[PDB]
Amino acid sequence: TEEQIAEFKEAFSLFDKDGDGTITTKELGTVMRSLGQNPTEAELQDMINEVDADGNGTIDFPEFLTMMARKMKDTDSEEEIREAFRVFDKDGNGYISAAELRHVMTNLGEKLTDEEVDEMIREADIDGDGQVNYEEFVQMMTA
Amino acid sequence: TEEQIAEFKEAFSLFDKDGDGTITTKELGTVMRSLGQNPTEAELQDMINEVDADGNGTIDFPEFLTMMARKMKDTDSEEEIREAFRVFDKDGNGYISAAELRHVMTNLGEKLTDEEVDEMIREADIDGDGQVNYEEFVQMMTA
Amino acid sequence: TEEQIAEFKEAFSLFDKDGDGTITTKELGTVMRSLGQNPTEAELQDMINEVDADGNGTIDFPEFLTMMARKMKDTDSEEEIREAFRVFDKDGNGYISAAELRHVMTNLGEKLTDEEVDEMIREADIDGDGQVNYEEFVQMMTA
Amino acid sequence: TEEQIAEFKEAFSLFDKDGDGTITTKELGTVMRSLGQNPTEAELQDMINEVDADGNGTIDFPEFLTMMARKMKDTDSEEEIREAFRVFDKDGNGYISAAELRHVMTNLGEKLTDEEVDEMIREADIDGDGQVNYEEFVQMMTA
Amino acid sequence: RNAFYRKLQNFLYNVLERPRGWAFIYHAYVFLLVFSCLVLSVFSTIKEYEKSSEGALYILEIVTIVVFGVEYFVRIWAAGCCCRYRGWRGRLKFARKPFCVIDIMVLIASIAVSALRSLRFLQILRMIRMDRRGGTWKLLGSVVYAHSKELVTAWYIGFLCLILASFLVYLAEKGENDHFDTYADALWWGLITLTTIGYGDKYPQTWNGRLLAATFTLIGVSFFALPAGILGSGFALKVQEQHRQKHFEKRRNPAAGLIQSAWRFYATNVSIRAVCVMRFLVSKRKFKESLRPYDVMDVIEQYSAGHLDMLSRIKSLQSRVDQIVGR
Amino acid sequence: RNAFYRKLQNFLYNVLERPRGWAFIYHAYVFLLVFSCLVLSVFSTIKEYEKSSEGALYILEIVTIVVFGVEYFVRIWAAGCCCRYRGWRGRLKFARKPFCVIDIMVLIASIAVSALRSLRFLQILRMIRMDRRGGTWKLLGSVVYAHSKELVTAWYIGFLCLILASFLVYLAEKGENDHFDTYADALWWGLITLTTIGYGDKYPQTWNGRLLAATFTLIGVSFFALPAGILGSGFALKVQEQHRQKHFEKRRNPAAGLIQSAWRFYATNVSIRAVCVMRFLVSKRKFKESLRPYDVMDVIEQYSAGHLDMLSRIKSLQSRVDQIVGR
Amino acid sequence: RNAFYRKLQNFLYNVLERPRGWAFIYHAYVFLLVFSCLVLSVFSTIKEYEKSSEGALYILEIVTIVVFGVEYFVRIWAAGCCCRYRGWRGRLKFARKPFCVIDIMVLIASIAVSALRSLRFLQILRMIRMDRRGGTWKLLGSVVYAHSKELVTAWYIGFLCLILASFLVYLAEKGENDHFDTYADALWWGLITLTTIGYGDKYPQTWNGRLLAATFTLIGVSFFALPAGILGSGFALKVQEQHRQKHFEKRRNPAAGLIQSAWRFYATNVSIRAVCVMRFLVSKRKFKESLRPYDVMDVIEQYSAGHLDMLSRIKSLQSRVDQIVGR
Amino acid sequence: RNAFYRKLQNFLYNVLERPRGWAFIYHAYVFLLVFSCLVLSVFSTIKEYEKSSEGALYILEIVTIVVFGVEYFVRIWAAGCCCRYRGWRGRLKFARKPFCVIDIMVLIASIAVSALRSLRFLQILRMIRMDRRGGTWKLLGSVVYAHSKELVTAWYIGFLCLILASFLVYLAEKGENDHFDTYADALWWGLITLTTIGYGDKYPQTWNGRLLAATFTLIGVSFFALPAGILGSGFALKVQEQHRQKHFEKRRNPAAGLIQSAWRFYATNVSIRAVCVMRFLVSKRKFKESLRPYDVMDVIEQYSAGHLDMLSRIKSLQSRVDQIVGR
Ligand SMILES: Nc1cc2c3c(cccc3c1NC(=O)c1ccc(F)cc1)CC2
Ligand SMILES: Nc1cc2c3c(cccc3c1NC(=O)c1ccc(F)cc1)CC2
Ligand SMILES: Nc1cc2c3c(cccc3c1NC(=O)c1ccc(F)cc1)CC2
Ligand SMILES: Nc1cc2c3c(cccc3c1NC(=O)c1ccc(F)cc1)CC2
Repeated sequence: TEEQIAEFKEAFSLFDKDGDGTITTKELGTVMRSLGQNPTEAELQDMINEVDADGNGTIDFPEFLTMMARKMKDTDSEEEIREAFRVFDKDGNGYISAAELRHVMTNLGEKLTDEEVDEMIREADIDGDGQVNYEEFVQMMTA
Repeated sequence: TEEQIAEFKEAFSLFDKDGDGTITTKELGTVMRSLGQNPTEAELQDMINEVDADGNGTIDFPEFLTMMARKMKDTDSEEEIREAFRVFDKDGNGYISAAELRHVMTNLGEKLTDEEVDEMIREADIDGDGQVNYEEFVQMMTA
Repeated sequence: TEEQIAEFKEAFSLFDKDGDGTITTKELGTVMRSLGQNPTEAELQDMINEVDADGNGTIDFPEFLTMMARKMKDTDSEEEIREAFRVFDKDGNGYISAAELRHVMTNLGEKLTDEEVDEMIREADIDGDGQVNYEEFVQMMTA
Repeated sequence: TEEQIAEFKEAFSLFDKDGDGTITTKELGTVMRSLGQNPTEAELQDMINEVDADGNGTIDFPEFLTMMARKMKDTDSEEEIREAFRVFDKDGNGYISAAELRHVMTNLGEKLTDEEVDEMIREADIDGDGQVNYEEFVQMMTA
Repeated sequence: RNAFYRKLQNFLYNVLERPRGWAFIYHAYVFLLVFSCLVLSVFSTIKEYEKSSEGALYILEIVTIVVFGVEYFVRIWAAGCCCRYRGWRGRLKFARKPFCVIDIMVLIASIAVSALRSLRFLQILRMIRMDRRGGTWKLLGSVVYAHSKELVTAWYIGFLCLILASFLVYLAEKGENDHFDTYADALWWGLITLTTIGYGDKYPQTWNGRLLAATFTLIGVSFFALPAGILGSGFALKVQEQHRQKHFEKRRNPAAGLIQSAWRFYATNVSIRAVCVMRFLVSKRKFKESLRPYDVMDVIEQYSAGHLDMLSRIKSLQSRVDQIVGR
Repeated sequence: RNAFYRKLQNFLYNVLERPRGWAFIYHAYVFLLVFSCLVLSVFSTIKEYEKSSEGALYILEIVTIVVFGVEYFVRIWAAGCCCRYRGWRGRLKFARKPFCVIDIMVLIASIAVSALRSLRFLQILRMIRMDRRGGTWKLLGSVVYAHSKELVTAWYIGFLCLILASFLVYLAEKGENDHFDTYADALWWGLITLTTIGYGDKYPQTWNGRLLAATFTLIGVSFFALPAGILGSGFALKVQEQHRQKHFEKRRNPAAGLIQSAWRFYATNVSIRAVCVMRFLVSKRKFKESLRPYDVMDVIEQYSAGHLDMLSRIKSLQSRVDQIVGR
Repeated sequence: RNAFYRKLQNFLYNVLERPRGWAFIYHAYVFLLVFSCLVLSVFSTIKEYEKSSEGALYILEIVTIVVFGVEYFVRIWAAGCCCRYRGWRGRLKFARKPFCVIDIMVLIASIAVSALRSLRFLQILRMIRMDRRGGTWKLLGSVVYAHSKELVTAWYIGFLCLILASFLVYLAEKGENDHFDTYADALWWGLITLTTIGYGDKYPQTWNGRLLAATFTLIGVSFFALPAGILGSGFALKVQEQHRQKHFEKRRNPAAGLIQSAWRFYATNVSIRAVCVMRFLVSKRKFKESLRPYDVMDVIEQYSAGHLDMLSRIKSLQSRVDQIVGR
Repeated sequence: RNAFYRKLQNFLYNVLERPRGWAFIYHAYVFLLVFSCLVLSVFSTIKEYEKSSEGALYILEIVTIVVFGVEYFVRIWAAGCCCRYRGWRGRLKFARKPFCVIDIMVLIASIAVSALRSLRFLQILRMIRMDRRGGTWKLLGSVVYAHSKELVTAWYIGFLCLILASFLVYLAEKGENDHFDTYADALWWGLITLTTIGYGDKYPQTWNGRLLAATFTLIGVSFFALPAGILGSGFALKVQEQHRQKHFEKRRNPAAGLIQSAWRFYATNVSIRAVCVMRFLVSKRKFKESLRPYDVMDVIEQYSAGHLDMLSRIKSLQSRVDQIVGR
């Protein structure tokens, strides 16, 4: 909406320091450093290719707005996360214990704070069986 | 001709700083740096082997003159450039769009200025269909 | 026993400088340096995984005591050392000479001082045939 | 003979600076540097293993004397050099031109001065056909 | 005791559905059981052994029906382990599986039981149902598709050789040999000889025929044997590749990144959100790009990354030494 | 609407000429169509089924001629897409293609139609024309040439074994067996047994014959089966190599360099021109040297380049540390 | 002269038990010797050659018994080399070996000698005893297990093709052909044709039968030939792998570490002892982890270790240059 | 014109002796020429075609003798190119070559010509002489030796399966079937069926026989087909290895070092001499150690050298940064 468009434009302006409606790798890296994370050249180019549907290496405001328009369900990532968790479903029964889930989330792949995992278990322990399911999990996230 | 021989000798003298009629790798590198480009050891040795038909690592003036005597058609590169463009002929129909041509010329292999590609399209847009042909193209360049 | 428990606790206190009953990699490295040996990151992590049966990267006192409780026979390494020496049993007859034995002991794998190899031959030259056996050797080792 | 033994002992003394009748890698390297050549660790260890028939990494005087006692024919290298030159016998006819021989000797493998190749052709141009033979060559070499 | 109930349900589902270890013993047992029924039916076809074969086959088939019924019921019950098939709705959707409905048809027809012809057809149908997952068909199709061009080359040239040899031998033996009186008989001979079956019902007898048959067998036999060799080598090479790829198993970190990314994306519900969604995209791309190659391309890419990285470090050191030169 | 005209011409040329996807469906359809004609001819050869087979074959062959004519005309028309074949001159030069003239001969002879013998010959000729690109022949020849020495070893030793075994069995069975009355019959037996065809028309009966046949089959059968196995393994290994090489695909940058080099060379039309032509030579050599290996040789060369480069950097750092020592 | 006694005992144990070089000559000699007995028995079965075959077989078998007895006694005597089998207790435990008791049974039964049937059974038993180590069986089982899924695919689909083709040809040939009068005969034909044995006792004669037989041979023959090709390629690939792995041979240092570790552990008999036991654990893990992969996984791991090491050095250099910047 | 004389002598020696290109055309021509003599002899064996076959064979054999004589003389003359065979002494030593004396015997016996048996024997002898270098035999022996254990496994288990199946079928068919009246006949059947030759002269008829034959063919056929598959895969893998190793080709620098080392050693004719001889030893070891692996072991060794060298450089930089810290 109008508020969404205005806020997106403000975020883009904070992104594209050049002011020419073209978010480049350097500006993305600087804003990332301001946020705290350190993006590498590979990460920056992968991101730009992910967003750049034209191939010039820079993104215009409509492109950013349309990529942001994607919702949780519109991403059609249900299958992707389903198979990923299946990979993490060691037994394959459709459930995983709390301890192993915490270990895999905190200590493998991208390290993430304990507050986030605590929040996820809080918002996901619908039954609180320890061996919490992941199928209905991903269904509810995608919804 | 006599003028060609004299100009070739002047160019060689600018090349073989030693003055002994033997262009070495160091002199070629220095003249290339004067021209602006930076030739590496691999580039220099590949070049010298390309021109050195004897194997001593240095080129005498008759060798430079005879290698210069080659014309566009005498090079017999019609097949080489033809197959190269076929490699660049993604569809294989025999044509390629202006945008893809510009992208491949500027941003892949050796990066070259936009003026050169503008000139190539100017001298090659015989029909100006965007999907400009490359077969008659290479025929005309070889001629 | 009580004396064993007390001495184990003293050794652990010398190990876990933190004092929280959790021997970490840094403290193990520091005590190793005090002992003289220099442990690398790979060695330290392999050791911790060897002793860490929980996976938190630190060892509590009962874990140290129970791993120490293992005796020579309880290790069930008879087969392992048997096959290892068989690998070192070049001929495969079941024996090896004193010279080759010293060479392998002090010049391959982990270099070991001549005193240790001298002591091993002293406590192992039951028959003193030069081609000293290794089967009964390891049997007595495990006993 | 007695003169040979004395000269060998003098050469060894110049070699084994330690004076304990044990030429080590460091002393061999120092004498090599004095001679001008720079031996690497791989070269030094290969050398010592070649001369060390015991395995202690040092050579005693009788070992050096017996290795020196080997003559041209006793080396039984006739087959080795025969096959080597066959590898260098590009055509396989049994002969090679003077130019190719000079190129391979000077510019491939170990670089060696032009005086040595001039001397070899002087002492080897029995027929002086340019395509000088290598079989009778090596025959007279071993003799 | 719902905990033990669920544990047993999981164990039974593991056995009946995808097994890994000694559940293969049960699966082989039920196989052997149906295979015995097939063999006893074959013997029942013979008149002399009709009586005893039928006597045993009655009880063996009744046991087969009992075991198939109990197995099907236990399967439908144990499908509850998967949350997809829960309650009547989920379990009925499970019954929608093609092999479940095929198995139901099997029981219905068996209890209902051209009677012998129908029995043979249903025995074949049970045997095909044996797979229940399509693994064999998928593997064979994959290997055939991989070598499609080579198989087509073998087929094409071998078929041409068959046609040519059959016609030439027919020409050479049209009159002097009773076997090759029509081109169809010559083609039958060619197919039966190039396959190396060699029934011996037909074979050339004139010297023309024997000569041409020799020179064309020395080609057609190899061409007809090729596809078997090509597929065998393809299977062996694929096994070796699976063995190698089983080691590095690099699917872990991309999956962890993807799941953490999805969690963050759900938590994210303006620039911070943009970063969240872009990093989610990054995680998804990492996951898929890890899925795709799963081969030595990973090793080559890692080599390239390490190289370019070390070259960048070299540039950094060169800059530092230059700055020291200036200082 | 020349744009849509050209688009459709391109699509038809893609289908008729080199296809990639579902144009293979059309190609398989026309194949099956000609193959059906061949089979119906085979059945027409039989006297009993002569009537019905001929009745169907008349219409099937007329349909074949119609489809081949329409396809040939559409092919010659759609060859215009390639600028090589433009206008009457270009399209006539296209008709100069061997398979185009072969198709013309096929159509002319079919409309014109030893009548049955000629029909069989022309059916074979249509089938061979089916390829139209020589892909199968080229692939088979390549793989055979790659393993020429092994195939020749198998051929030579297997032929020697055949000759020796045939002669020995002939000696052992010259009198006591009706089959081996002449050396030619013994050779026929040897060829038919070592190929494992085993017609059974001839086989040793004396104990000498059976013993020698056993000890020489246990050699000749393997030797005669070798070429099939060698070629099958070669095909599978080649498939694996193509699969691997499909990944790195390092033909891009050399091609870009070469085309930009040629453009510059045309633009170049004295030292600057020397550099231009010399760099054109460099680009050409890069292109070919990328073309030649197309295998792990590239990977090893990249390793070597990275190594030597890092060693040079090491030397640079050593020089810098030495200069600091001096300072 | 106990030294020479032990040396000779070791040499004899080397020959009789695991040989490496020209003891294989003796083993092949004793093989040929028993194989000759088997062949002479086969000839003794024939009535015409009964007399001479029996005459030679008596002496050949007596020689076999003598050699087997002397070899068994020398084996039990020379087992003393291994310390495991020392004195009467150790040597009797050696006699507990399954092949030793089998060999004893062989001698006892032979000296004791359905007489001809028993002789044939014991000849087979001697032949199976020939192995005496299980190497062939272990190797075959290993390669079969490696390719279990592909072998099962071939078995399953080929068996389905056999059943289907046999039934279809039976239907097409039930009445018009004497061969296929019962489904069992059709199955016999299908098995004998898909294996390419082709006895020729049964073969289709109706056009339906020949057509179906053609289209189903063109599938079943390849399916039945597959397992041989799969196993052959597996064997060849395994040979290549053994040849490669024979080079790097990285079992030395882990073994030295393990043995020195055990020596120290025995010498160790509180923090010093903890270090001793922990380093012993480290040595054991090094030994096993070297044992496990024994393949290119080690090479990739070494690449990874070098890469991470060089990155760590890069970080150290960056820290140093930064500190110089500060200074 | 001794220069052109020597040039032509070299060309002729290249053609007659080891050829590379279109001299293979001449070699194939002389082959075809002798093979034609063999085939014409085969036809001469037949009574009906005796006259014409003999008429052609007389002239063909005379031409063969003429060509073989001229080729042998040209070979002995052109052996002069190699200095080893110079003058009468050298050329006579060349005639000492086994194939040269074999060729002389061939010529003498042919001019001299159980006449037909002798002719057949000498045709076989000419054919074996065809090789003249042992390349095929050496290659086959190498590949067999490489896979000796797998081949022995196949042989052993397949022979056991043959014996067991033959005996079981003999037991099941001793009385009810005319074919299996003696164990030797059953063994003949087993050998002929497991090889898939299937003459059809013997085949089981009792249900016991057919059942056992089925279950034992489903094993023996694969075992007997194995060796062919194993050897084929071995040959293909060896070809691939030769193709790969053809690239790196690192025999140059070690050879140059060795030859320069020998030259110096001759020039050397006390510490300087010690260095000279020791470096000659170094060069020899470099030559052989380059010769031995000739495989990926070279790549792994290069990796190890690079890793250790770069680690040493890392240590150097660490020392330098530490010294700067001190300064
Ligand atoms: N062997 C073999 C020879 C020939 C064939 C021809 C046409 C069609 C199939 C085959 C044919 N069949 C297979 O290759 C095959 C194997 C396995 C499978 F699953 C399907 C087909 C001409 C010659
Ligand atoms: N199989 C096989 C055995 C033997 C042969 C002999 C001579 C000539 C050809 C073959 C011969 N034919 C092929 O190897 C082949 C395969 C495929 C192809 F396209 C051409 C030839 C003696 C033994
Ligand atoms: N060849 C071959 C074909 C078929 C088989 C079928 C069922 C069972 C075995 C085989 C069967 N036997 C082996 O594959 C084999 C080889 C070697 C060995 F040791 C054991 C079994 C259907 C088709
Ligand atoms: N095929 C095959 C099967 C069997 C054999 C047996 C014993 C001996 C040889 C073979 C035997 N012969 C070879 O494997 C072979 C191949 C090539 C060559 F050059 C020599 C021998 C039992 C089963």
